[PDB]
Amino acid sequence: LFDENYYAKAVANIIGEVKDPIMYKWFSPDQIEDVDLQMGYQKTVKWDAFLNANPTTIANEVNTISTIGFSSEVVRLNYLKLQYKFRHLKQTSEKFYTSDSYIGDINNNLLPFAQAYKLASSEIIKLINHFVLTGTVSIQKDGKNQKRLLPNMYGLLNMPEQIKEEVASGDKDKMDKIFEKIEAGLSKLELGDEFSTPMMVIVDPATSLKLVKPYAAASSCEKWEDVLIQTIKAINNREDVYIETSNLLKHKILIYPLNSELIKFKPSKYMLPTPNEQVDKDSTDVAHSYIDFVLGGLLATRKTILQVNIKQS
Amino acid sequence: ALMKNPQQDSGLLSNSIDFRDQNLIFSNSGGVCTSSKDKIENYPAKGYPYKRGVKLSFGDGTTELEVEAGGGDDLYGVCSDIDEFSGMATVIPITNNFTGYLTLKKVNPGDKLNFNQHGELEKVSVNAIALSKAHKLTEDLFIVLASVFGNRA
Amino acid sequence: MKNPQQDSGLLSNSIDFRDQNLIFSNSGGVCTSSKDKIENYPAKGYPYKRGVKLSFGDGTTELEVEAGGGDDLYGVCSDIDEFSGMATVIPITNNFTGYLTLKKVNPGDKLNFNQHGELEKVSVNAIALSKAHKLTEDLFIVLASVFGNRA
Amino acid sequence: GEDLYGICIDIDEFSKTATIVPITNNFEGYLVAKDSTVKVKDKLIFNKDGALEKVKATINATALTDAKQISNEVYLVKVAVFGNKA
Amino acid sequence: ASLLDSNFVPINFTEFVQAISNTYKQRRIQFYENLKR
Repeated sequence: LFDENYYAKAVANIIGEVKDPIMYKWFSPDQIEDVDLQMGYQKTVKWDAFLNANPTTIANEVNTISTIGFSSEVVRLNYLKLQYKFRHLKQTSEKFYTSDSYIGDINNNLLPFAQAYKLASSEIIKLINHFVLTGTVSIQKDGKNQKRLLPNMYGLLNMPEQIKEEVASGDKDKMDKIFEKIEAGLSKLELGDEFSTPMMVIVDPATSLKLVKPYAAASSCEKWEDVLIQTIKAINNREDVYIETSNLLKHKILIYPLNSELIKFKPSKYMLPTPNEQVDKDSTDVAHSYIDFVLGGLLATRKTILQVNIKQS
Repeated sequence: ALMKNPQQDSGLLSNSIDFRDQNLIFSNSGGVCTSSKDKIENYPAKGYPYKRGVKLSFGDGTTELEVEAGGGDDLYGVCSDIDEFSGMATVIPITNNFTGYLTLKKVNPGDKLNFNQHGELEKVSVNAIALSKAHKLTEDLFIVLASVFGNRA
Repeated sequence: MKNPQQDSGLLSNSIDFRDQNLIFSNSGGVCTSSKDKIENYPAKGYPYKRGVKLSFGDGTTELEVEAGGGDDLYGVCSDIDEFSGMATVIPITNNFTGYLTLKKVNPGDKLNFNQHGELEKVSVNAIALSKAHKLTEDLFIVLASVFGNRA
Repeated sequence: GEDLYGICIDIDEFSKTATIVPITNNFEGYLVAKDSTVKVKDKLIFNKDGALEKVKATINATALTDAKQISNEVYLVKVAVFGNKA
Repeated sequence: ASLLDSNFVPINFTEFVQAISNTYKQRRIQFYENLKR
């Protein structure tokens, strides 16, 4: 196949140069398990029990006893397949654009297949990472004109039925007020029996700057970062706490456990960019190619993620 | 919309840590306290009479009798469960007392309740006594824990 | 629904070959060229086999297509995917020939799209190639060829 | 105006050749606007200079975004053009 | 069946895609092993 298809050989020889996603840091090695799907759904069933009323006292003779009921919930995860198209130079036409240093027409913004594929793949991965974090797809700084996605497709920041805290605009710069909201949210977290697990914190760079200020009269050898680590260690059975900064976030603080039993990531094995066999050819030197990627597969339990929003308005 | 099991799926796993106030769901079928000496009857279901007072309905004669939601002088029993595959309504006769959650007309413990024309409970013939206040599950769906003791003026 | 959700009680008889295409399940056009421009859009409601129009929200979410016509006509929906809520739309610039929903009509009549994406007798948009065919009590379809907008 | 034939999407200045999509083919992309007085869901008309201005429109062009400024007079707006009106 | 293996000769486009997924997965496993936190 490599002898016959030049593009297939080109991708295989350049696939190594594509950097790994940064979302891998946000999850434990066991929290991610690949699934075999391209577009569809995966459903699971969970069984619960509940008490209908107070117990019944066994005295003398009795027939009417209190009851214990059961309920089932079916949880479905949606997967979506999306595609992008990019223009590049034909293999045979490369030699007529191979200048001394650069390869490709600077004026016409045309690149060889290999370099075009690399740059396109990196951009797709950035979009995928942004989705896994924020749960939305958009290409605007304002974040408007979002792509309408299927339900049951949520990210870490837009996940429903989680603890949500809002900091008022007046207290935007008061780290004490910000830490007050974090404490309230950490109280409302419900880890159950899975408390003994490491925790992960993601903050915006502006938040990370406020963390290193001395704890508040100013303390000595005690900073807001150290206070926060201890506060989380109180509820995770003093397990490890990892703090990460992401430029994708903005005035947001995200705290969630690193236990597979509570939050698990089940992406499609074809989620990462993959070239398409179809190549558009013409009589000119310009060709077109297609790249496929799959979105979706994040599963989390209720009330196990803390989402802090600092209203900057 | 009104079925016992919601057709819309759930996006997230439930948190099975708490054990309080986890039985006030519309899917809770049967009764809160149930004896082994209770008489229960299934019947063909006309409409969706789940958790409502039912009455006997007769067709032209080609088909057997069925049960439809209703009350008043025509009350025959209370439907505690339903199977959607077979369209069979499990009905406990009025001669058998029942204790469970029933649909309430859109109320304090000790209030006297009678079934209306649509098989819904309403404050006052007296048929049952409210054991709790109305619990709202939807903008129009109100359940109430009640104990039915048959008919009495 | 394009595909009847209710299951059939009997196996069909695949012996005849005539009058087997007048079904609501038929997707696409009777004559299809490989050089037809095909788009997909978010589906608002059920615009299947109807004229569609672009609607813009508050800006939070992208544009979608809803069944409509008149001065706002954008294209014709010839297929729909229910899992993804995606409607296959052929732009009004491209010409289409197939079966479309008709307002509940003879060959040679000039048809225009109404507010609900239904074809009705009279700017003209298409010409009826056949008569109304009844599939349900209110469902009527007709073979029409669309050639754009002309007064 | 009424003399519109198509829209230029690319130019090779060395050969002085402009690639054009005919008006019979629909297009979605960024075009030059007269000013920054254009909002979303606005009917747009080509002027005598070939720039898109907010609205007697022979064609049907609708803006998808707002005018974005790059230079002193460069205003780029995302527009979809899908034929001619009646 | 990974692109890292020099011995791999993809017969058709399908096998090429499968090796891509395997190559991605092995890179993820290697990344976590190298990560120290």
